[PDB]
Amino acid sequence: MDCSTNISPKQGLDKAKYFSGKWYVTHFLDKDPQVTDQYCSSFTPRESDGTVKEALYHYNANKKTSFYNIGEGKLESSGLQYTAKYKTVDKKKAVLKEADEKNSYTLTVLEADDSSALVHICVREGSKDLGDVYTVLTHQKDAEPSAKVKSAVTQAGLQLSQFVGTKDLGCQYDDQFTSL
Ligand code: HEM
Repeated sequence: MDCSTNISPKQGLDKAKYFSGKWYVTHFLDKDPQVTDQYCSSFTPRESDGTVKEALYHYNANKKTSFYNIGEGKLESSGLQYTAKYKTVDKKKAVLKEADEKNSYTLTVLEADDSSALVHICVREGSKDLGDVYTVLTHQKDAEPSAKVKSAVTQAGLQLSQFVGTKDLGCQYDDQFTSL
């Protein structure tokens, strides 16, 4: 499995629109058929002087379990795109594993407006691409994605109907974790 290659950030994006509020994933497209569990995700990205920090949450909708991470990376010279190393943490942000040199993710912002975003995430370990996920985001749980972001899906060469919608998954969020 190789992460999707036709990936670079949309030029002209206002970073203040992306690094704002919090995001909830309303739709995701995970390329790997062997990932049968479905997830919900929410995260709160912030940037200062080209360094991105973000508290990240996953909910496994089948097992009904949640896991927590803090990513830290540098903005690329290309725009709204960054490769993050990450801590693994508990719900209180106590560190279980510090960031390391072999585990990372690369997030690329493909569209972002006042209400909504389309981002791509490649999770890697060493020489290996572990996960490839496109996510449509909104600022509130089950809010409708913007027309501009729906266009961006099509612009990315994708079909929104092929994504998994998170509304029907029985998502549970931890809004205290993502606040900050
Ligand atoms: C609903 C959208 C998403 C789904 C379906 C999804 C799916 C997954 C799955 C299946 C795993 C592997 C879990 C395991 O077996 O340990 C995972 C891990 C991971 N995801 Fe996501 N993900 C989502 C959103 C995101 C977001 C938005 C980010 C970053 C902003 C992200 C970053 C990561 C990272 C860093 C890992 C590795 C965590 C670890 O190894 O402990 N994912 N994701």
